[PDB]
Amino acid sequence: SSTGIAPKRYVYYPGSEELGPDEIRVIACGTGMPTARRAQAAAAWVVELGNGDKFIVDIGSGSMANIQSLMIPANYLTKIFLTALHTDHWGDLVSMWAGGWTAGRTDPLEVWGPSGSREDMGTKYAVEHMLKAYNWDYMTRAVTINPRPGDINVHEFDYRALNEVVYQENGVTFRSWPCIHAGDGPVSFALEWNGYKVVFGGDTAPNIWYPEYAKGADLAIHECWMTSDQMMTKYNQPAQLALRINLDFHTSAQSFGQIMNMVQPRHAVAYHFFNDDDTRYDIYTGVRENYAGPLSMATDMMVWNITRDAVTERMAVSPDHAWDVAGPRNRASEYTQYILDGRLNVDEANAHWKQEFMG
Amino acid sequence: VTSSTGIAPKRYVYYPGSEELGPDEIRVIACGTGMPTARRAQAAAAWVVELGNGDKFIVDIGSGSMANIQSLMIPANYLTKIFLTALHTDHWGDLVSMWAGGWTAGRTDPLEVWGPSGSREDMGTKYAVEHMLKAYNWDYMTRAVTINPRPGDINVHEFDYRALNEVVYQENGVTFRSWPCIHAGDGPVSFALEWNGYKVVFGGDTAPNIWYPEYAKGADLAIHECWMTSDQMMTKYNQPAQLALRINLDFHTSAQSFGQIMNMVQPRHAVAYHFFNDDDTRYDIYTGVRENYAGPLSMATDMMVWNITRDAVTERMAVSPDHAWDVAGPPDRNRASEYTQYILDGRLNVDEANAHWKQEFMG
Amino acid sequence: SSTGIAPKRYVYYPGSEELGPDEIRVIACGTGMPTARRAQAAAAWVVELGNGDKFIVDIGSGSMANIQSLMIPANYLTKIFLTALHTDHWGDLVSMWAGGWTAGRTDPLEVWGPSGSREDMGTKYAVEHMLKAYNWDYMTRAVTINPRPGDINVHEFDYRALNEVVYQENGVTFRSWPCIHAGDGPVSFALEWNGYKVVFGGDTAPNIWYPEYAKGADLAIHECWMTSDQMMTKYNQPAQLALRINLDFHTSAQSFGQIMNMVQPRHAVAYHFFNDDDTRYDIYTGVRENYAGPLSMATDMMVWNITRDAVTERMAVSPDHAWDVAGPRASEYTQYILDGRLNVDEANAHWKQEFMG
Amino acid sequence: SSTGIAPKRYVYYPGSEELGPDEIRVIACGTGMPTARRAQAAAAWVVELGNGDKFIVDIGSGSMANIQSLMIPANYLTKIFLTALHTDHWGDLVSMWAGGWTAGRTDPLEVWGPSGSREDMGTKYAVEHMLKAYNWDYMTRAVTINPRPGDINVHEFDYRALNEVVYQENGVTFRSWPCIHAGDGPVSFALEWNGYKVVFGGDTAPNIWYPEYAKGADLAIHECWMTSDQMMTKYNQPAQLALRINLDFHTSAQSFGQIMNMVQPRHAVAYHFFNDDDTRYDIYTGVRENYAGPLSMATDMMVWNITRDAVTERMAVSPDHAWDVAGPSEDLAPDRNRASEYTQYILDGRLNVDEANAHWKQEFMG
Ligand SMILES: [Zn+2]
Ligand SMILES: [Zn+2]
Ligand SMILES: [Zn+2]
Ligand SMILES: [Zn+2]
Repeated sequence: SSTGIAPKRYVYYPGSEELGPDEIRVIACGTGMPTARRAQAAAAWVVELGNGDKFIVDIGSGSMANIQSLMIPANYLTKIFLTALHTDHWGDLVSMWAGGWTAGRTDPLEVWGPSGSREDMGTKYAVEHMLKAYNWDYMTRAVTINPRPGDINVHEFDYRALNEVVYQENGVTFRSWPCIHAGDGPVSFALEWNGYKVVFGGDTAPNIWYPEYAKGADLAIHECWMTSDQMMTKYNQPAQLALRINLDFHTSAQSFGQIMNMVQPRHAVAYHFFNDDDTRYDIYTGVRENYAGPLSMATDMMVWNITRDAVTERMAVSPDHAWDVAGPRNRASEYTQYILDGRLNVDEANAHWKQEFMG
Repeated sequence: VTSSTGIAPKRYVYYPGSEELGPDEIRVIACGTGMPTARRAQAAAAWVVELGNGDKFIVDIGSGSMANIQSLMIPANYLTKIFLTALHTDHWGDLVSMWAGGWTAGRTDPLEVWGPSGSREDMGTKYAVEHMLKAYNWDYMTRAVTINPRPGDINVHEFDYRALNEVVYQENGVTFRSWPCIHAGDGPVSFALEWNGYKVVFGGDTAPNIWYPEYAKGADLAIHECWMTSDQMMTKYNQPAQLALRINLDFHTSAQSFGQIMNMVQPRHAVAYHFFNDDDTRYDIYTGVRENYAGPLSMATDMMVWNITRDAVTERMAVSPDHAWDVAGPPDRNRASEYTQYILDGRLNVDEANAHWKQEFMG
Repeated sequence: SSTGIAPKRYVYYPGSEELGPDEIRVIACGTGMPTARRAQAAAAWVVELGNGDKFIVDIGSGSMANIQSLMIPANYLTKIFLTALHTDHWGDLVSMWAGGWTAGRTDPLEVWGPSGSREDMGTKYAVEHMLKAYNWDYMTRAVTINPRPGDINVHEFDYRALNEVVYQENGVTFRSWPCIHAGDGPVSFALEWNGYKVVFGGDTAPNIWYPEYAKGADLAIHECWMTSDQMMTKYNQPAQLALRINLDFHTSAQSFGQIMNMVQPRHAVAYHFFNDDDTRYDIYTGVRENYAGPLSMATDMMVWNITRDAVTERMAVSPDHAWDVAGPRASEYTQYILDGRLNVDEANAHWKQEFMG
Repeated sequence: SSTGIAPKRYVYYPGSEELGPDEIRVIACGTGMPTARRAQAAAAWVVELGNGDKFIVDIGSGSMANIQSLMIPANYLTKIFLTALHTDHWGDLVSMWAGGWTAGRTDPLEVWGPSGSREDMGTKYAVEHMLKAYNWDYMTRAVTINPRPGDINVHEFDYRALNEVVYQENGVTFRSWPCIHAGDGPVSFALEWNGYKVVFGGDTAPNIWYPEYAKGADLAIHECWMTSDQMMTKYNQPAQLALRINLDFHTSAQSFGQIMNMVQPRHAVAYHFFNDDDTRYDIYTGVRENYAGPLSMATDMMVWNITRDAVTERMAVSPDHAWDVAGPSEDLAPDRNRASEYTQYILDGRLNVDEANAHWKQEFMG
C-alpha cells in the first residue's frame, strides 16, 4: 500500500480500471439541454460491457470532449444508438466521424436510429445528408486517408415498434419502444447482456411503454425536467406555459418518481436538467415524493459500475488536456495549380530546426 | 479600486457582460483554439468579434465552441452573422448547435452564413449548409410546429474562394475581404475585417502562402495557424520521423514559418492558434516564432480576449460561467402536427403523482 | 445592450458590481472540513456592507485563494472575527497577514476572537504565539517593508457572554454567544447594520442560545453535518460512533431544520459538510424534514445579496489566476551568507541593456 | 484491450500507478508566490521513493488541498523538510497536523528545518510557538482522540553548514546548504537514494553553493523569478526597483539558466513564478538564453517520474472533491486521564432535539 495502487478508488480515473467479465460501466458524457455550457454537454452515454463491446447512446453537441477524455481508442467506439434526431442528441456524430478518422479509426461508424413518419424525418435520411453537408471535408480527407473509416452504415428501425429487437450481436440485445416528444420518431433503448438490463430513456412525456419495458432494469435512465418555478425564474415563462412544460411536453420530477416506482430498477438515473447549486434540490425532492429507491442525479462524467452485488455511482476524474489514444483505389486531387502556385518560400526560417531534427 | 462600494476599473480579467465597448474599440474572444480532436481545455476554431458600432460576428464555429460562445452572455439575436474559413467539422461543426440552440432560446432572425465556394457546387458552402438543414429536417420540422419557423432559416452568402483580397461583406462601414489558403483542397480562405481604421485578420488553416503576408499587412490583430513541432508530432502521435518533418513543411504553417509571416505582416499584435496549448508543447512553439518575429505575440488558448483601441492591443483571459444560460435580448399555428394518434395514445396518467406540486404552484 | 453592460447578471463577477447603500453581499470563501479539498476551502466568510465596511468571519486553511479572487484591496479587509480556534477556522490568518503586507496593506490586522476557560485557550494567547511562530518571516520582512501592517491588534471577548456586543462602530454591531463544540471557547456572531441581521453560527451541537439570538436574521448560517450513513460510508466508522457524531458532537441536518424552523430567517445557509454529488441530497432532505423556508446548501464562492425586497443566492465566477489589486531596523543577514553570492553579470547583461533603454 | 488498463498513461492519476523499486516520483503540490491563487498553492513538494519512503519538502499556504488529492494515507507522509520559515513555505504544516490527526494518523509529525542567527529565528522556536498558537485545538482534540499523533518532533539543523547530512535513514540521505534570501536561515536540500539525487533549491539570489552541491542531479528544482517587465506591468513598480528585484533579491530566468548550465542536471525545474498565459513565455526564453537541457516550467500538480533511462514530466489529474484515504493505523483509544475542556456552564446550553432526530435515528438503528 506504500509503493502499490490504491484499490476501490472513490473517483473513476478513465483507463486505470480493468473491467470484469460480469461487469458494466456507464459514463454520462452529456446530461444537459439544447443550450450549451462547459458544465454540461448535450445527451451522450458510453457503455462498456465486460465482454469488451462498447456502445454510445446519443452523442449530443459538445459531448465528444467528454468521450475523448475516457482514453478509449477510436476503433472501440464505432457503434452509436440515437434516441432522437435533435442536435442535442446527435450533433457531435460529425466530430466522432471526422475526428475518429483523422485519429486512426479504421472501421466505419455503425449508427442505429429511429425512422420518422416519412423518409425525410428518419435517421437514414439524416445521416445521408450530414455526409453531403461535410462533402468538402470527406473528399479532401479521402485524397490523403483511405476512406473506409469515412463510411457510416445506418440501421434504421420502425420508431412505432413496441419492445422489438433492433440489435442482436455477441450476446448483446438492444430493444426500442416509442417516446412522446416534439413529433413521431424518438425512442428509448433497453440494452440486455449477461443477465443485466440498462435502459436509455431519451426524451418523452410520461408514457405507458417505458414503465412496462424498463421493468427491473439494473440501471434506468429517464429525462427529469427542471421545475415550473425554475422555468419561470430561469427562462421568464408565464405561469400557464411553465405549468404546461411539466404536464404536456416533458416528464416532471414527480412523474419521473411515479415511473421509477413502477419500474423498480436497482438504480434510477435522472438527467436532462441543468444541474446547478440552485436547481438540483427541488428536482431531487420532486422525485422522492414518489420513488424511494437508489437514485443518481446525473451530471457530466458521472459513472456507474454494475456488478451482481452493487450499482455504484462515482465521478470520473479525466483530462481536460485530452489526446487521442492508440489502439492495436486512386482519387482525384482537390487542389488546382492556381492554389498550389500560392506557396510562400520558408526555406530560410525552417533551416535551423530542420538541420537539428534530421541530425 | 478607488472606492469600497464601487466597480474595480480596467479589470485584469475580462468578465463577459461586465464591460461597455467604446465606439472606437474592438473586442475579440477566442472561443476555440484547438484541433480536429476534442478536449475540454480547447474547443475547435471559433472567434467572436464585437465592434464599437454594435455589430458582432462569429468567424468559425468549430465542434465544442458553442459552450464558450454561450458563456459570453450575448443575446442570440446579436450573433446572427457567421463567417467560415473552411468546411472542416472543426471550423463549422457547432453551426447546427447555434442554429437549434438560439432558435429554442428565442432568436427571432435567421442565421446568416458567409462561406467559400469550392472548385464545383458540392465542394462549397451553399451546398454544405443546404445539406446540413436536410440532415436536421426532423429537428427543423418538429421545432417549427411550436416555434415560429423564420429564425430556423440559414441565409447563405457564398463568395468566390479564388478571389485575391476581394470584399465578401460590406454593411454599415464594415468590410470582410477573403483571400485563399493552401490546405486539404481548394476552398479554404483567410478573412480581413476592416472597420473604423482597424484591420483584424482571421487566417484559418494554410501552408505558408504569398497572399496572407501582403493582404494581412499592418493588421491591428493578425491570427494565423501555428502548428505543433515535428518532435511533438513524434512524441505524442508516434509519427515515423519523415512524416513528422513533412507536416511542419508541406501541410501546415510551422512556428518558424508563422514567425517569418508575422515579421513580414508587422501587425500591432499577432496571435498563434490551432495547436494543443499544454505545459510541454507551448514553450518550443513560442521559441520557434521568436526565431523570426520579435513583435507583440499571444499564444492563444480558449477564452483569451484582445481589446483593440487606438493606443493598445491588450491580451487578457475571460473568466466566464461554466453553468451558462441563454441571456434574453430586447408561432405559425397553420403547421401540420408531426405527431400521429398512435404516439399520442401512449400518454401515462400522472395526475395523482403531480397533484401535490400542481395545487401549490397555482398559488 | 449590444455595446452596453449585461444587467442583473445570473453569476456574480467579483469587482464588477456596485453595492447599494442598503445592500449586504456575503461570499462563502470556505464551506468545508478539517480535511483539505480544492473544491471546498475551510470555513471563511467575507461580508460587504453598503456603508463601505467589509469583514471576514473565519479564515480557515485554504480560504485565502478564494478571498484573493474577490479583487478587494487588502487595506479593505483588515477586520477579522474568529468563531473558533480550530485550524479550519483561522489557519489562513497568517496568509492574510504575510500576503497582505507584501501586497501593500498599510494598516495592521484587527482580530476579534473568543477567550477560553483559561489564558492559553483564548484568541489573545493564540495570535501572540502565531506571530512568534512566524518571527523569522516577521523580522526579515520588516527590514524591507514598514512593520506597521505586520502588527495584529487582538480584541479578545468573553466566550461565556450571552448575546453581548463585541464590536460597535459606524452603525455596525457584532454580538457573540457561546457554542457547544470540542471545548469552552467557540462562539456564533450576529452582525447587525441598517435593519439587516446576518448570523455566523460557527461550530456547535444544538444549543438554546442560537435559536433565541439568531431569530429573524436576513441570513442565518449554521453547521449542518454529514449523515451518520455518510459517516460510515466515507470514514469507515462503527455504527454507534456514527450515531453519536450526529446527536452529541454536531448539528444533524434534522437539528439544523428544527433550529431554522425556530429562527424563521429570511434565508437559511447550511455549511460545514462535503458538498458532493452523492452527499448533498440526504443533507437537503434531512433539513427539509423540519425547515420549509428559503435554504442554500453552501459551497465555495456562493454569494448572497441581501436587499429590502430579496435575499438572492448566486455563484461567484472569479479568477483562479488571481493577483492582488491596488487600493488607494538591523539586517537579518550575516556576512558569512552575503559572501556566498554568485556573479551573473554576463548571463543577465543582454536583458539589462534592453530594459534600461 | 477493450477490458484492460491503458498503460504508460499521458497524465498521472494519483493512486493509480505502482512505484518501481528503482523509481522516484516528485509532485509539485505548490509552485506559486506569497499571494494566494486557486491556480497555484504556495511552495510544496511530495517525493515518493521506490523503497516506500515518502517526504514533503515545503508545505506553503494552500498546498494541503493538492497533497490530499494524491490519495496517500496520512501515516505515509509524517516526515517534512522546510527550506525557509516563510508563511508560503510552511503555512500548511498546521493543516497537515490537525487534519491528519482527525483523519486517523497515528504517528507524530517529524519536521526538519534550519536554525537562524539566534534561537527565535530558527525552526525549533517556530514550531514550539506554532503548537502554542494552536493550544486550544491541541487540548480540545486530545480529549476525544489519542494525543500521540498530535505531537510534532523537531530536528533543527545548522543553516550555515555546507552540504552536511541532516537526515540519514533506510539508505536515504538529506544534505543542506545555505541560500541568500530575506535573512539567514533558508537552505536548499539534496535527497540522495539508490544512485538518484533530487535537489530542492528553496529560495535564494544566485549563490556559489547551489552550482557546486547540485552538480549532476536527476532533478534540480530552483527559484526562477518573473521578469522586470512583468514586475512593472503587474505591480506598477518603478524601472530601477523592477531591475533590482531580478539582480539583488531573486534568481532571474537568465541566472537560473547559468546555474542549470553549471549543474548539468538530467532535468531542470523552474518554479516560484505566477504561471499565466502572459508571463511564462518570456520566463522560458530567459532560461534558454544560457540553458539548453531538459526543462519544466513548474505549475501545480506537475509530476516527474525519475528512472534509470528517463525523467518524464506529466500533469497529475486528481480529485477536487478529495477525501482522506485509510491505510495502516492503530486503534489507539482516547486518554480518559485527560480533563474535559468543557465547563458545566457550556454543557448547560444543550437544546432538546430528540423529536427532530427520532425518525432517522430509529431507521438508522434498524
Ligand atoms: Zn433531449
Ligand atoms: Zn483547422
Ligand atoms: Zn468547523
Ligand atoms: Zn519562497
